[PDB]
Amino acid sequence: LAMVDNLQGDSGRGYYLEMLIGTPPQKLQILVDTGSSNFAVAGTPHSYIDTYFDTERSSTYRSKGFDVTVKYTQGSWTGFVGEDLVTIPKGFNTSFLVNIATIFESENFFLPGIKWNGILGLAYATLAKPSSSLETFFDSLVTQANIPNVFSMQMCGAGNGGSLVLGGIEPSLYKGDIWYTPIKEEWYYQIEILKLEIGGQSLNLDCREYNADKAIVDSGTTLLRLPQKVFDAVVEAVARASDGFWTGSQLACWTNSETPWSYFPKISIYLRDENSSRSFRITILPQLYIQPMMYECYRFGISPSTNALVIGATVMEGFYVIFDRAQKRVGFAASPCAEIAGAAVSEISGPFSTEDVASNCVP
Amino acid sequence: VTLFVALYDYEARPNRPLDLSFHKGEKFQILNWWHVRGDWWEARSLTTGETGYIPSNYVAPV
Repeated sequence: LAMVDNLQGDSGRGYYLEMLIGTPPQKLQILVDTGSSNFAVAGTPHSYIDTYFDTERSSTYRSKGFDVTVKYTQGSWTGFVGEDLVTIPKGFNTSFLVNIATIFESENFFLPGIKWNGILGLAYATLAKPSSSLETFFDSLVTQANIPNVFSMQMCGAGNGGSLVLGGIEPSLYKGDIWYTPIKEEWYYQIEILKLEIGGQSLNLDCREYNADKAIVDSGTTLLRLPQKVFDAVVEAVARASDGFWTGSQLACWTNSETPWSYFPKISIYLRDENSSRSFRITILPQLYIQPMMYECYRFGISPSTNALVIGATVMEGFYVIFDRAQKRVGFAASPCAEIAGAAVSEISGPFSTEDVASNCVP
Repeated sequence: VTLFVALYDYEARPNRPLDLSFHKGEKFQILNWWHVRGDWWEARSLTTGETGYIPSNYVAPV
């Protein structure tokens, strides 16, 4: 059994799902985040948010008697831990008792322009704060509804929204064969990265550096974040094939609507397939890494990171990502909605040899 | 494009603390394009010298 629910927003702002919480149900905008394991909502009125969840107005709310503080890359919050019923409008007819965190104090979490007022943690229990004992939204959903431990994502923000399938895969949301990469560490959605290619030419670095701290797939993060040692080599490689555009301090505008995508190369990521001896390739065209702002101005959609390598929403906008938690694997397939007016933005190919590639890349 | 010129006079709402209030013709410097999310950008006014969020539709490139 699977719940196919429509997602709102884009890669920039973040993909949000509509949720009804408590009795009477309160309609809230919840951001889908695969890089976290906590289902948190605003419990008090705040700046830049239209609505919040009032626990005192809900008759089904049960306070667990404690609160938790969760820190992010740029943001932090402290919220009351409890449990209430959550019903997804267009999805399942029945309501489910899940763990909920009601934010009372926050620092740089609710930012301007952001349409969501809540966060949906879809990663593994071990990451969930306070501890792994606090059941994640999906773990409670799998137990109560008896649905397969698999959830899939389809992002369509080319420049309507998206589709989040909770309980399996919908074959109409993809084209071709699904290429599966195994989850090495069951915390975030860590996948093994072996190589990186730029318009045919490949940079040389120890494959252990591609898995710096962890090489993850995150829906919450906008751009493709690369580690400090990796990011520098990518900048040098793209420049040879293509002023403060590369450092994110400036833009790049191209006059009379002529696309800069012809001048830019193709970025390819090599991921180890389920069969250890073979590996597939996920290619992203400049349409996904040279994002348009506001004849039109364009920004560089690649930023350095202090800790991990993050496969953001910009890369996920081109592929139909499957999060098969039941079989310890992450799926990738070509998406039909990932086309700017017919012209494709993503490319999936394989199988390829790992004979002259190191045995293990996860350090 | 490094700077952005204000097209219209904008008065930030009291319930919006990170929102910059600006006059028509004011120049801005967008801090980081990597942190840009939606129609609201965290810029720096060349007139006041303060850091805050500005609406993208209210500004034009230089």
